Amino acid sequence: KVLRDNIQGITKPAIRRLARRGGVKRISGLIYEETRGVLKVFLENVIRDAVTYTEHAKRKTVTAMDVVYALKRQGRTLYGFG
Amino acid sequence: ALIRKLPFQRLVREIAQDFKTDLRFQSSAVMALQEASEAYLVALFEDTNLCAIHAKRVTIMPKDIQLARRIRGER
Amino acid sequence: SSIVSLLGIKVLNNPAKFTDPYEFEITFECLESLKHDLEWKLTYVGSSRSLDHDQELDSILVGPVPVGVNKFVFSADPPSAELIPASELVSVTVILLSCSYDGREFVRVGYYVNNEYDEEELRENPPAKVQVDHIVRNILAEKPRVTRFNIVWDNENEGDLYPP
Ligand SMILES: [Zn+2]
Repeated sequence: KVLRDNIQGITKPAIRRLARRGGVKRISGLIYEETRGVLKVFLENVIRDAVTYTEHAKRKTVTAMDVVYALKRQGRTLYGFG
Repeated sequence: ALIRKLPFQRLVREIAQDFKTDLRFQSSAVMALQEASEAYLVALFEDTNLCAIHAKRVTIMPKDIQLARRIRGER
Repeated sequence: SSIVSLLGIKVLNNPAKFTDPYEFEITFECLESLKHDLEWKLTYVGSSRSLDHDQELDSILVGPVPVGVNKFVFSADPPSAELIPASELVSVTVILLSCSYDGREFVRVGYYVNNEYDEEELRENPPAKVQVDHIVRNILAEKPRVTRFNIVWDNENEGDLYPP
């Protein structure tokens, strides 16, 4: 609705590069907004946890260690049962 | 690498603001989040493309991305 | 480090009619005696737009868990077509086979499922009123997407300092 709501962290060319890197060949024009929405949820979840760890450590500065641990919550996805 | 850093850093800052005012990220922390975001989206697009292929389509759609978010684990 | 691990899943009857039950054989390993229950759930995604349209098809609750290699089969009833948005019914979706221990999810397996009419005429001109009896489903069994979560297994042996 307002400017702040529409602040983005990945550009449309970047979305296309990431898509090509993932093997995509053709895209709906609606994919840019979809991808941005999914990225914002991912970042909200990770940053929420990262901030929790930073606060418990009596810090105001978020460290890579906080981010690395928060990134484990998504689990590890692979093909097959190895 | 695939994501440019400054606009990404601003998004991270705005998001972090909604959780706690006056809280910076170390440059290495922002970098870690950027690298992870790239890896997340590339993997999501891999699953997205698979979904489309299985649907007998060559063009990915928003439904393919949402289904990929379910096929990888959701939550 | 996981006390229970999935070893494999066989999708037994595929392709199939939309109304056919889902047959799976699941094999897993349990490394040691566990206090609590495991629960395997099978869930059909009725709509990509919302979890509101998920249909849980089956569940098997096991406890205590026998040590060693374990096997079981689902023959799960199919989802209800009446509960799926008609516009999303004859299209690709996902099914999800998950497992929890003491209520903590530790593995999820997702498969794509395409749904397609079995007649050229219908595929070319799909009717507004869906014809369930003519839908064929095809699970992409050769590409399970397996996600593992590192959980706490024994509340007496280990403590999460940030529990939910
Ligand atoms: Zn007929």
